[PDB]
Amino acid sequence: PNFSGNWKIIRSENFEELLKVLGVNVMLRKIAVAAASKYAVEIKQEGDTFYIKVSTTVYTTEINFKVGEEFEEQTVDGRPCKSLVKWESENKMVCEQKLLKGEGPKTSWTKELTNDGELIETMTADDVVCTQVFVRE
Ligand SMILES: *C\C=C(C)/C=C/C=C(C)/C=C/C1=C(C)CCCC1(C)C
Repeated sequence: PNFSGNWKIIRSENFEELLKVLGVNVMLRKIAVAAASKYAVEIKQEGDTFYIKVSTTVYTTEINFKVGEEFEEQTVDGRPCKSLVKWESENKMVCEQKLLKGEGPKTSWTKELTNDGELIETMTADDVVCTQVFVRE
């Protein structure tokens, strides 16, 4: 499949509960939820290589990886981690993360292209799954 596109968020669920697991205090959780309503994802896919730019109104970052090749990024709350992405099916990829220093909750993310043209992203911390849904601009 082709994940390439400028993706705009239409739905976001359980993001506050995810940040709670990660230790973010309540006021910052509420503002982070508000920031997620301007969450946009720009993807350029070339084969198994992905160039991803994620952004909100005041913050943007780039995540570049090749499936099956370890890279370094951060968890959603900003802890550095080592990451590895694998395919789970034709249209879905899964990323397992391991903290680079210290310990913490078990975190991961997934990306899936649906047959209706939506992009579904999930982020997981231990038992809590946050789900975000996007459509192409
Ligand atoms: C789609 C693949 C990856 C690795 C996406 C990572 C996304 C983030 C780290 C995004 C974090 C944000 C959220 C969820 C809400 C708005 C503010 C951020 C863009 C920092």
